[PDB]
Amino acid sequence: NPFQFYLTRVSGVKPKYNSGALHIKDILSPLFGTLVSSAQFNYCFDVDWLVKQYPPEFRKKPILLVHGDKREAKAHLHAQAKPYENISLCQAKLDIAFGTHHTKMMLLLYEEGLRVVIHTSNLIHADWHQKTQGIWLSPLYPRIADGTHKSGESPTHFKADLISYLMAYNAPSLKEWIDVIHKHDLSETNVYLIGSTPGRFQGSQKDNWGHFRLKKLLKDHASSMPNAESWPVVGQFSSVGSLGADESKWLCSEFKESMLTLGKESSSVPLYLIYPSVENVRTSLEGYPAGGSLPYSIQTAEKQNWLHSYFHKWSAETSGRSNAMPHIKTYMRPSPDFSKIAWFLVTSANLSKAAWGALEKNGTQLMIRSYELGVLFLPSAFGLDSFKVKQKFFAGPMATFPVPYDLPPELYGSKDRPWIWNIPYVKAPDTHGNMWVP
Ligand SMILES: O=C(O)c1cnc2ccccc2c1O
Repeated sequence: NPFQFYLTRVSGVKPKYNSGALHIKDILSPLFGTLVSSAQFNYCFDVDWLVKQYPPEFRKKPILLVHGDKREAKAHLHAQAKPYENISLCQAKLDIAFGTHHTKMMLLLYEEGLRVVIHTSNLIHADWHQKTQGIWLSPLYPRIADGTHKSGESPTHFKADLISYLMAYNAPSLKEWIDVIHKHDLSETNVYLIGSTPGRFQGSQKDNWGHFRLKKLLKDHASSMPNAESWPVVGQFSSVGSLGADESKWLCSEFKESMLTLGKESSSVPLYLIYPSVENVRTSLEGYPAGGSLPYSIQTAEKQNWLHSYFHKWSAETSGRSNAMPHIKTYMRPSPDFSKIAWFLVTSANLSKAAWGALEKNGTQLMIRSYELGVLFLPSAFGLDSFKVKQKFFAGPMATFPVPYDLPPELYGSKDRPWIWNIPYVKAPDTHGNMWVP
């Protein structure tokens, strides 16, 4: 496959559903390269667990943890890492309230080159155990010979765009990694980088991040087809922010408008949102504790009951993962019969203004609170007009894209409710025999 899109291993499915999945131990294995140094961008860390995932012979190589924690949380993280002399930390600045550092990325510097991994999992045991998570693996990028002058750039501008993303941190430990990236040839990259960084962007910077970045890429590198208004938009996520009192405030005005862009020319497009129901969580491999990682609060939800009429159940028979709750986030544009897609995005970004940005100042400024990162698969980047949807995720056709959940998505039933993490569920017990009492 050209796509290099993987799911994480799930404990408890049959081996045919883990063949071609990756555990973190597989990613860090010496088979992938001889590690010299690594950077782990993430949100939540279990440092003891993390060091155990590196091969024994690599466990004292330098590791940089890039995080967003402040005050006592920051103290706790430093305390976790102090036993390990080879671990340094970088606190990403979060100068806008209610922002977080959500980006999940590994930079892996080898003897043989450089690899970039953009994924959706926290660096804790439970995120790699029984959840549906996504991984994009870069090629092995070779070093550019000392004295050679070449750009090392791809047709998707990935090298410049990744450096731009790192420059936004304004951090000395990441200037070191920027210089590493400058020294390597990333020209084989066939995905586009879509990042969010905190700030207020106007003018020439408006298109750099968030949903305006997506819109710009779709305008420039995708084509509109006849009956484009019939091609749905699908969003699939593990948390929802406060989106406003009705759909016109943000979801179906600026967000959907960005996601329905195709081509350069100037809505009733169906919008499917996939988010686990209470019954999805109850009957999951983890049971109700899976809801610990689906943090939709009742305070937020009761302000926007209009939203839930868009919600569809989690179902993933195609990858044997209907009972492995999603922490992956994906967005895509299928054809009306769900047999093709015009593009696919895997990202850390949930369905929130904090992650995707919200227009301010009379439409002239895009304000983003958080760090997020994902990669966009466009048919043009692969010499194609569209992607065929792979019928079984782990089956085997070569330019068919592996969509990890079932299509068409299934609407909530009248008795279903969206998983809301801070109210009790005591009517029916979960797969481990327990109720949920927050
Ligand atoms: O990975 C993330 O982006 C993230 C961020 N905040 C979270 C808050 C509660 C539970 C899970 C969370 C999570 O999984």
